Amino acid sequence: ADQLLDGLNPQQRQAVVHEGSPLLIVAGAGSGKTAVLTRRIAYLMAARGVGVGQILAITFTNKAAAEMRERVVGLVGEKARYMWVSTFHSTCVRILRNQAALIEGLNSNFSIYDADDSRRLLQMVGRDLGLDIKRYSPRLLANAISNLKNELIDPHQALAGLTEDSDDLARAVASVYDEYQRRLRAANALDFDDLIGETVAVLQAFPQIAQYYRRRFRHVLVDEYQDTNHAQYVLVRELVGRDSNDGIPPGELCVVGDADQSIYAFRGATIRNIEDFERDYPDTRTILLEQNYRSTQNILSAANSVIARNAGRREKRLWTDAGAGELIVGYVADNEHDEARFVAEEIDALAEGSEITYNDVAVFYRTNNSSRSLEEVLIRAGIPYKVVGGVRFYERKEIRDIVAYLRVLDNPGDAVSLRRILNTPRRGIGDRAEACVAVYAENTGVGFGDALVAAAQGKVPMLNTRAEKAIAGFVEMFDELRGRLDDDLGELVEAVLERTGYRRELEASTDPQELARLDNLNELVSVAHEFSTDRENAAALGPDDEDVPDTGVLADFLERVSLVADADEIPEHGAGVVTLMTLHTAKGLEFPVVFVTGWEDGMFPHMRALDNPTELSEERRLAYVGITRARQRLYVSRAIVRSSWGQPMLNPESRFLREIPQELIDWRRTAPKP
DNA sequence: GCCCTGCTGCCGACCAAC
DNA sequence: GTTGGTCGGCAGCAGGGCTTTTT
Repeated sequence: ADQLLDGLNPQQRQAVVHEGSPLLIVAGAGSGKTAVLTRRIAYLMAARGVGVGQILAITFTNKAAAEMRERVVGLVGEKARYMWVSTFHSTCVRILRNQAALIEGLNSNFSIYDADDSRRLLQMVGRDLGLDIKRYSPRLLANAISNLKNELIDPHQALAGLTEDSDDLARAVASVYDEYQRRLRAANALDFDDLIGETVAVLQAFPQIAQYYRRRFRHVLVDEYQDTNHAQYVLVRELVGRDSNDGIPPGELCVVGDADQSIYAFRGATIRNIEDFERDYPDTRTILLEQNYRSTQNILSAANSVIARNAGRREKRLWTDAGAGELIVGYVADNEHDEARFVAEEIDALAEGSEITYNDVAVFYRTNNSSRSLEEVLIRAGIPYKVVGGVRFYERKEIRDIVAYLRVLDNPGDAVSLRRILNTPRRGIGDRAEACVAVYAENTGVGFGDALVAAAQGKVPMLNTRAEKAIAGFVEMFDELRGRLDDDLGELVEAVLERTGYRRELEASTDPQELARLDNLNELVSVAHEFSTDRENAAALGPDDEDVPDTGVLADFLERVSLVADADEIPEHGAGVVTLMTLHTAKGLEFPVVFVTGWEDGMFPHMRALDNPTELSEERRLAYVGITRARQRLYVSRAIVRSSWGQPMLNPESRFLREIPQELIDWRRTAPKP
């Protein structure tokens, strides 16, 4: 354990395993590993008898956590897996299950809004107040609402901003924020910003949770601190600065990243955070590290060119020992489809012999010409194609529907699924899920919310006093709710499938897109039971796996059944299939060898950022991060002609390219005739 | 090039009162 | 006996309508 603790750079030292001394990396390479990885972090975290209730890390989406798990189990052999790096929400929920209803009346079963719920939020904000679907863009309305939640401010301030701070922009943002805050109070819905705000509130107001979070978490893992929001920095300063004995500097420090890698400001990332870190963290030990031991000298030259080429870049110089290999080879093409053809042909000629087969080599694009091009040339090549956030996945329904039924199983507070179908002209159509959903008490003298909500043919005279619009509502979920409130999960789901006949409404009925839904709910039942292969979720994959059940608290079961988002299985060595994925799915993922089809002046410089100056700097730093997160062999290409849906747009080789020396941005070594 | 998507909508018992 | 409005579904039907990115 103590035989591999010196030799090279501090880069992966203050990233992986075992040493002392405080931490603030001014990012260099992160390449050298031999004893490097072995020599800072677990020892830093455990230096003061610091355990899981005393350790916390930062993840927005836990893909970065999974990647560091992989790195540690590979080059270290296990340490990270049992150690507490999952998310804020892990500890937040595990202690809010005990002390959540004590703050703002938000019971320990506080609900959480989601991405499809976010889209329906945009729609209902546009169509709820005196607004339209696009007058004030509800997308940016919710974005500013989240920004306000991070800043932890009431809508009243920006409402009074009329003639004080603004005239209609901030006033309207505060208006929609007030409407959504009333909705939150009526619904007890939370999100990441709401969770961190509740955590801060239960620190300040509630004593023992303060002594737990603020003082126990004197050791915290921080990676890529650039995106740390002000609420996030306030929380982390609470956990570290507000030690058990105040007046001393913040607890033992573990913060890494690169501040001028701000690429997600339009996602919500803060810009500098360095001097913001330093004054509330007097223990700030900046480590100006510039060595390198596995990345190449060509990557070094590109990094040192872009470290000063980017004006909004804290010029942290870097030096590399390894030779100048893998000049960044591009490929200029006069068509995106032809570009993808050439790139896939070269990939087939170079890799699919015995190595690099199916997963990692990917192209991140924002003009969807690469979408059709790459998949089409992969199928033409005969190799499969992988798409994670490409095309044909937004205007296609039934995924919102399946997650809607899952949420209804979790919480029957879904009414847009009922709004989808409309029962009676001007009586139970577009009104019975818009008016009475508010007041199931006095909309029309409603005695029971589901009373007149029953087909008059198959009527229930016992309860037909008054209901939604005193006519209708298509009783579809009340039977499921009363079934759920009565039986155990297995017979519940089976009864929803067959007794209520809804999965029989999917299987037997065929006129709508129903059989696909039958398959989807068969998959749902498989998920609720043991169906995954060679991998088990803790001691109980499905919610009913009582072979050795753990954590009878409903929180862990609910999260492990409700966080089914995406997956990937074919291993790293099998990277040949060009994955068609967006930058917002790979926010924390790196790949060894990549072809980038179409790096050109107008696309990777964001079309939005083509005219947006702050986002122009954001995407310049995005080019920076995409370049610097590679390891040995990163390559690009150019596609001059890009035919978008509206009108085709064209670019030459990008300004970010020519910023790097043209020899460094090659286009002739690893892109020859295939 | 579907596409949300409310409007049409047209039967089908309500429901009692006639 | 005696029946027509009005309480009730899931689906046709056109009807303008649409960046890329949309935390």
